Amino acid sequence: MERIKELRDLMSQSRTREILTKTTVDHMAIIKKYTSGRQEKNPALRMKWMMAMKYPITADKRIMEMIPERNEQGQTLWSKTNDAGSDRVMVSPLAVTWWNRNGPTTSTVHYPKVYKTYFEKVERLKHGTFGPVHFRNQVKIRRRVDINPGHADLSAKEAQDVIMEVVFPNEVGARILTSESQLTITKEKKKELQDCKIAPLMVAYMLERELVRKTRFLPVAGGTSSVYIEVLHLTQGTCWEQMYTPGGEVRNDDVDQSLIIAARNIVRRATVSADPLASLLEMCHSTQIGGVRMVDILRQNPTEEQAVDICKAAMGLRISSSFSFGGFTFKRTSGSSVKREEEVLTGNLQTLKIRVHEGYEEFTMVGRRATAILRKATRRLIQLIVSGKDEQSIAEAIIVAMVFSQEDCMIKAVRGDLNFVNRANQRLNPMHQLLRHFQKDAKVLFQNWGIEPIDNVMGMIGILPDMTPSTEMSLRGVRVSKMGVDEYSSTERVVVSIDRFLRVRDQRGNVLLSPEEVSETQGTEKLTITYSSSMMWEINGPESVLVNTYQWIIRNWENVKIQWSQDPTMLYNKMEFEPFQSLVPKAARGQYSGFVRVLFQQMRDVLGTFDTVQIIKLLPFAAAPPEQSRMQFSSLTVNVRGSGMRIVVRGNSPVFNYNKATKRLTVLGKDAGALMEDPDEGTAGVESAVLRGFLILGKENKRYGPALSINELSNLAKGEKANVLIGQGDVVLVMKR
Amino acid sequence: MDVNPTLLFLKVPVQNAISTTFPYTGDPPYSHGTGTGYTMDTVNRTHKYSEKGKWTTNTETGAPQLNPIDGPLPEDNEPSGYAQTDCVLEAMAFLEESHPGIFENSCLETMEIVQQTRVDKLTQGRQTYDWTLNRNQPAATALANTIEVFRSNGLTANESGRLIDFLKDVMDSMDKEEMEITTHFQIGKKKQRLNKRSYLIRALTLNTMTKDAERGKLKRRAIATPGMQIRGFVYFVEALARSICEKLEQSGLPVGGNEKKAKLANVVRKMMTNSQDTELSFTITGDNTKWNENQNPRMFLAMITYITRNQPEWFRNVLSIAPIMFSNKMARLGKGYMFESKSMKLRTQVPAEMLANIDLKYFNKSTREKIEKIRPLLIDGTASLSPGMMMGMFNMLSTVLGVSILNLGQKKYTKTTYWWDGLQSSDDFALIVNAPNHEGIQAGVDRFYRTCKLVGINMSKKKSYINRTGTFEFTSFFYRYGFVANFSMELPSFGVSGINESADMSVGVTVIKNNMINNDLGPATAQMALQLFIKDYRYTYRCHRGDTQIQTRRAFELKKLWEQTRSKAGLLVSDGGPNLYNIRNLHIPEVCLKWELMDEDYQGRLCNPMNPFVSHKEIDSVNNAVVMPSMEYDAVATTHSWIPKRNRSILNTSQRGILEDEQMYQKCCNLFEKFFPSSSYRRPVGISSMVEAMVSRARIDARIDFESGRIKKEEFAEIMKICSTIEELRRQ
Amino acid sequence: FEITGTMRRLADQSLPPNFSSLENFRAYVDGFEPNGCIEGKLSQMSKEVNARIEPFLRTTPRPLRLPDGPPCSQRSKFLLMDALKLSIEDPSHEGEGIPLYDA
Amino acid sequence: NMKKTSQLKWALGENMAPEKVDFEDCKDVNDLKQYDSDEPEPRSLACWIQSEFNKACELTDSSWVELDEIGEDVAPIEHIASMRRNYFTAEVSHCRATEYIMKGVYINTALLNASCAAMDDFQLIPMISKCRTKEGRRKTNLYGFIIKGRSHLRNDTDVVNFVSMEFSLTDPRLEPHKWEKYCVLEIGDMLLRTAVGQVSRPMFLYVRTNGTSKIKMKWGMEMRRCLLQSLQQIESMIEAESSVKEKDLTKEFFENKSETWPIGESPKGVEEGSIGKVCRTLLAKSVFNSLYASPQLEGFSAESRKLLLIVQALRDNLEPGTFDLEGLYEAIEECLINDPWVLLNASWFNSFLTHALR
RNA sequence: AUCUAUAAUAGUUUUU
RNA sequence: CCUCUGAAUAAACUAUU
RNA sequence: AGUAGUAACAAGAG
Ligand SMILES: *O[C@H]1[C@@H](O)[C@H](n2cnc3c(N)ncnc32)O[C@@H]1COP(=O)(O)OP(=O)(O)OP(=O)(O)OC[C@H]1O[C@@H](n2c[n+](C)c3c(=O)[nH]c(N)nc32)[C@H](O)[C@@H]1O
Ligand SMILES: [Mg+2]
Repeated sequence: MERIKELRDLMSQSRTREILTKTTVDHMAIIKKYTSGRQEKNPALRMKWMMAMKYPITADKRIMEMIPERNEQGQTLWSKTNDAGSDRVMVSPLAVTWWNRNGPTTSTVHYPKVYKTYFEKVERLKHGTFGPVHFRNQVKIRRRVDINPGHADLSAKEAQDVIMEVVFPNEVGARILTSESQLTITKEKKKELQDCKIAPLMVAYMLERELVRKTRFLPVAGGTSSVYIEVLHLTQGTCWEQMYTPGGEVRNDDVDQSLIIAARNIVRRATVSADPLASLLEMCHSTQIGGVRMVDILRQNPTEEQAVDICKAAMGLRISSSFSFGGFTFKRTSGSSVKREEEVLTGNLQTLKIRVHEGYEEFTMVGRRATAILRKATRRLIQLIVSGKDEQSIAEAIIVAMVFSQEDCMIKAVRGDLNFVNRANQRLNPMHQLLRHFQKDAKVLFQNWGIEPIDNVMGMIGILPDMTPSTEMSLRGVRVSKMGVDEYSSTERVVVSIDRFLRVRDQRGNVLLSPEEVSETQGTEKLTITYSSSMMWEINGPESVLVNTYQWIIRNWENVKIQWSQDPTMLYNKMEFEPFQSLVPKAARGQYSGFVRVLFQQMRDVLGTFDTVQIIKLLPFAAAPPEQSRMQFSSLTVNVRGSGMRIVVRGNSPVFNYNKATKRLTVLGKDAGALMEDPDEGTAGVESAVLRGFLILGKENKRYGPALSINELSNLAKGEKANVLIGQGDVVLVMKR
Repeated sequence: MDVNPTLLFLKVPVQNAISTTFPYTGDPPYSHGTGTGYTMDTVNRTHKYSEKGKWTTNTETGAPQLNPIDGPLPEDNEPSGYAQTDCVLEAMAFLEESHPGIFENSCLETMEIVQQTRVDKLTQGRQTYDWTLNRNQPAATALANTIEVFRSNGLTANESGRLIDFLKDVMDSMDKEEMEITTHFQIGKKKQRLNKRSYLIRALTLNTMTKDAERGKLKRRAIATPGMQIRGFVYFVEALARSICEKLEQSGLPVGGNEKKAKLANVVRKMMTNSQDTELSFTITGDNTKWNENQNPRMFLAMITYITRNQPEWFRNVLSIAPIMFSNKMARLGKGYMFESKSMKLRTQVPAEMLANIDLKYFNKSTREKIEKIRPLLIDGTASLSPGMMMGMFNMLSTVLGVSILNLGQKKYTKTTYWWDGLQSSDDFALIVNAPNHEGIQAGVDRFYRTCKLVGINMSKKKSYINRTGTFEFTSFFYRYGFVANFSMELPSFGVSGINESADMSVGVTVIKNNMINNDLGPATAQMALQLFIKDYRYTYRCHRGDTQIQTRRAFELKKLWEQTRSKAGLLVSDGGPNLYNIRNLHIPEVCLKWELMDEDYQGRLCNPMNPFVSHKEIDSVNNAVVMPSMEYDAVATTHSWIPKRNRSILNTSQRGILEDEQMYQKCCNLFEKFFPSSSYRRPVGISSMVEAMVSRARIDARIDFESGRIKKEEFAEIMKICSTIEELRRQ
Repeated sequence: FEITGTMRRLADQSLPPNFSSLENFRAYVDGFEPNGCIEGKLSQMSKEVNARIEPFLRTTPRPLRLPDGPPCSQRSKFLLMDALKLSIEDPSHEGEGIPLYDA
Repeated sequence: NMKKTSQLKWALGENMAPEKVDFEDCKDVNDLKQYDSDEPEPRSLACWIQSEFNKACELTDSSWVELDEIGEDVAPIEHIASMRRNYFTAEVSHCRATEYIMKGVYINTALLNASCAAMDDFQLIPMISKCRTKEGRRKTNLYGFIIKGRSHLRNDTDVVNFVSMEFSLTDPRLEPHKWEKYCVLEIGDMLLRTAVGQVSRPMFLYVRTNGTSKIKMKWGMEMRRCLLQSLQQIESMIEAESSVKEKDLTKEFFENKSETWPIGESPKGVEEGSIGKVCRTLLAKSVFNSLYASPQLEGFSAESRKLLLIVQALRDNLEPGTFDLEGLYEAIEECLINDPWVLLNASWFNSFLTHALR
């Protein structure tokens, strides 16, 4: 009644009526920002200038009726002059501090509910636990982290729709909450907010603070969880790490992700050991995930992953030979495979590598609302049987099975602007990208998959690319049934035996898991992982492993140099090089070892040629069992975040670069320390640790004709000198021993 | 022993101490007087870079225009704007070849954006040249005035609420024989009639001025502000350019901060890995000289035409309008000059509209030469400036052009043993060149330089340098085997923002925390920064601790509050309390940090919704739940979230009446929020008038309440009667 | 979205030199195929337009040239090393007493 | 409020702006012409700026900064930070540059407050400072007086004039060229004890007219930022070493003084100082950047950064190359006109070029 | 595993 | 004499809300 | 005079 009376009063007047009539709802936004101008260009200078004035603050006229014009000492608190462009009056900060000490008192009991997030931050800080401070060589990586966790299974638009529905039921326009999660959250919040007495706008802002997920790119080390990112300024530094555990409750999904990462790292580093089982056991016993010992989590956490299963088998716990893919729990009943990196061309003219699994295999897929049995071969779907609830579930299962089969028809069905790199040019998992692309719309995938007549056996219904129940022809290899569940047996943890080399076997004697079946991806953990040992970098990422390996070699250069000179056999067997050897490509390890070792032998046979940098660079590559060969290497590769980064035998490289002006070593941009000059260094410009059977004598010598490539050095004989194009655009005269 | 700080670089590498080279603790340089000299210099220099072009007269405006496209090829290294159209088209074609489908998908996304965008998008920004007042006005004010004039001239497609309909209105206004506007004086209203050519000149005009507070420059420079007619077309073109740039690896836009650093590092390392192990690699840190004065709108028109092939004609037209308007642009001269008489000891202001036919005895040699050179271009108080992009516009399209030239460096295009790639950001670039030997590096650099010359891009020789791959500089980021921290760049952000007490406290602590996270600010320095910030805060807001004897007008009240309080730690710093911040709790609001230490009476007074220092809502009577005000850096509103006064200069001008208008607007808007509660939270969209929407909402609400039994039939009848009365008033 | 009237003429006056209509330019662009345009133009261009690299050696750089003239003079707002202070052992903290009383 | 006497009216530029009239009403004046827009007159470098910088880097026997309290330390990292902050505060509170920081902040704050509060009055503002002697007792110091002019400042570049009177013991006739803007009087005789005997020396009052704007005053009130710009850098250096040693090295650097950095030059050659000396030198450089801010300094820094990077690439064996090096030198030298601070920086750069490439 | 939602405010980068 | 007033470029990004 | 530097301030307007 007040609204309509006020509207009538405004419409009675002329200017107000003209504004209300000529202005549409769209132009209301334009006129709302209408102003004479906020002539402020230096807010700090303006504030300093204004605070010297008598009455810089603005207040509503009600203040004249609530606060005296003067305090006890007669100091004026406000004046009657209005603020230009409004009807508010001018007041002094003395008025604010007078109100804070003599104003009427209210009941501020619901503020913690309105601002629950900040008080939750306070509570998390209050109950947190502080550990020691460790000084190390931090390697922070720029990644996307979450600063506002929001709700687990919601996005920004979905959260906004839920907020509108809960707070503004009649203003939701045409939106309908179709997702199950959105409906459940809306019902729960309406139940919670039932009979609420807080203003709708503030309730909307509260729900925004509670539900909307916000993410940002930051240079992070440790855990990327929201609780660990709010105190990132406290826990990580340029040279130090503070051990700290938030005092709240920890989400289960974060624990699962951190456990998977830790298990993968531990298994990968254990494979390169001489006794993998004992190394794995000790590493598991020396690791904590978010302040909790890893063994407790392994006992009380039901995670289906290969590395976690290997750890459990090593600890004698029952495992499940299952993994996760596309939201379904796969379980290989029969068959075996070997991973192979294959290059493929995408439908939208993109070239990418994929980890193709060869061999014939049979799996059973279990989903929250679907189930299936799959039989496949190398990039070939032999057959699929799906028994989902409704059409949507069966379609989702079919899409997941098609992408899982690695069919060329699936790859060629990629359309649109699909990208396989991050917005920061970081590689993405091709399979996850394909799944996300085909889950939005699989019309082209189904159309290009193919059709085939069916035999009408057992009454199992068909399915067509249009997702309809046909009975004559159906999608190639796909059938729809109703009596296939076999879901109870999925959670049937079985007792297994683990071999010394981490080969899990069944009671019968068949191999279930092996280290080769663990993913090669190098991810990051949601919760901080703490390792307690002599080498706190033993299960770290690749960059940290590289920098710390070279820093360890530099720090112990005295005894390391003596040992290299005297008894090299024991030096190559140091436990410090094994994390580095894990990074070297497996098929190359032995080869590289051989190569490097030969160089060292020559470096000992020819006196006067002792370059510290060469030995330091090549030492980590001699830690694998050598394989003799005559191959010449100009660089040695290391797997860093899925890319093969090369280390050049001669000269500086992107990874390992040494600066003579400062005598400093930089590894991937991190300072590994300064080498200390030795009197035994050969100051004659002679290199004897570059080629397998050649000695570099000097710079280019035009006498011996034009230079030739490194691989064409096999034609020379004893005592023959030649010019070689060894190095980055450099030609040098060398001779063959 | 003479102290030489620079000698510190003999042991510390320059990058690792680069922050020492930024003298950002002193005040930055400012411009004092007029910007007419800089604008005239810019116009003359832009025409000098294209002097060998074709001179024509515009049949619609009459302004002389210079066309350097397809001009003579340069014979020296001076900057030149003789871009070759075929070369630009070929660069676009090869960019399409290397990234199939880029232009198609970009055009699809841009078509969606164009069809969805609303007119209110134009209200974004700070200032806008209002053609109805021949000066700058706030963007919303300029849009409102333009819409009002168009409605008065029978151009009401903008009522649809779509930006494209506003562009249709602009196009239709271009064809009007006359336009009629209103003018204010000493505060009467008078009518002014503009003929077709005068309005057309006004519509293609960009205002000019001088930039203030710029670091690292000895001399000042000019900047430009676009008009109302051209903002929408530029917005659509830049949306297309952004879509294109999002799909290129070499592009340094529109990414920034940590994400930009990560992208640049990934791209550089990928280039390094692709490099063979037996070939030299060099990196060029480069700058382009007078980038915006040599790029021509006609080449952007050609690029847009090539990008939008096989697209609907309406899309191509709406995209092509912007380069068309920008190649016929005019430049406002500025304030003018000032003259001084020493004998008579007097000063006077000479406007820039008189420069056309002002005697040249007053001016010195340099200004006289400027005026003589620029006079032929002067029309209707502006200068004809056809060539060049004025200032800081079409940045992403320029990025696309630079990235196309970079893409031309693949071996499939060079057809030789050298190749190149790199990073582009508007006009800044880093170029990695790989070749078997040094002569190959020289050949690659020369070919890149000449290919850039063909498309009108000049590499700054005196500001560019080349070294071995591993260190470079790009967009003020110093890469030394990885980007290094630079604290001095962000140092000016430390201090007191000047919003209010609560917001300033939050901003200070958050800035310290963020610089710890990002710029490698250490723990001890963070603590000292906290101490310094608290000191500055207390001195600025006169809120020293209550147990001190600092003489200020606010000290008596703080002393009384301190004496009457039992828990001192609960008091805010704004109330004379102590500082409880340290490293571990920099992420927590101050009020929340010490909530469990406040006295009940003090806490209630502080968080009292009925405090006149923050406004009150009107639901029921007043929302007496929380202190409610735009709450940036102010998590919890208290009595310390007050709002300071406003500048009162306009009170001495003829525009002061506008104040009334805006106030009245607020009034109306307030009423609209009593019918549609969600308007404040989310922006309403509709074509019906405000009164009609309010009346319809009132009727539907009355019906719903009566049906559900919330109100009695007497209220329903009264509401319907008042609605009918409002309907009657609407016609009268 | 059509271009007609003043806009069409402005468009016709926004093209490379050898084009007289917007539609003609669009027809030329639609049928464009890259056929050695850049290579031909590069061949035509003279060899004086080059980017010759000059090595920066230890003997290359020279000292900067400072200006000549009368010596520079003090310009700070207050004396720095030549300042003299009259002091009192007043037990007070920063900014507590009346400035004139202290003076 | 000082009375508007003729001497103050002249010294403070009273009624010195020309009358503002319309062009039509004065277009026929004979000598009417454009404002004098000549470039600044060149000046050559003198020895007094180097002495100023040398003195500004020295230690004092008084504490000039009393930093505010913070919360208690709970985490071990906070304890380590507090120890390092104690070292930093001990090093930085006893520096002459810190005295300059406090003096400038006080003077600019007083000038801004007077300018806002008293638009149309001549106010008397003493130049006061507070310190603590080595024995720990407070002390109040008077440097001189300032007289403010009218402050009807509209733009951020508008100038308010003032008269500065300051005590000194420096004879103005030893380096007259340094004091061209000053009128130095003699106001008394002061007795000073050298070792055991008193000596009488003249006491001079340096008097001059100066001016400042709101932007300059605001940036002078925020001079404490200088501290940060130094300490941050210093801490970085320390951290850069701890990483390679896996242990805190604050005590090792500050107390043992085992590691030194080249910080100056002598007739013998380059001189190396400790971490504290480097910190004080960087603080002095930042404070002088604040006190002598000018467009020339900005241009010189921006242009010489590139030459520093080229020399660094040369020192790293990265085979640097240039295209128009003479153009770079011209760009650098275009900024050296008359500012003592920029000229001294250019001399420092020349010294660095001499020492780096040898 | 992915992750460019909007709008307000301030700060930074983009010179012949 | 008296009254009033102490001055808001474009794009992108960063932080907070 | 002084600030300052390619053009201004050294109060403006009514
Ligand atoms: O966050 C990452 C990971 O930690 C998380 N994850 C993994 N497992 C779980 C569980 N069980 N619960 C919750 N979260 C989990 O999901 C992310 C996976 O990241 P990424 O490392 O990139 O994926 P991965 O490298 O594991 O490869 P992916 O595509 O997900 O494959 C999963 C699994 O399926 C195997 N597999 C695929 N194909 C085509 C196979 C095949 O043809 N034959 C066989 N025998 N196995 C196949 C993958 O190799 C993995 O084993
Ligand atoms: Mg550059």
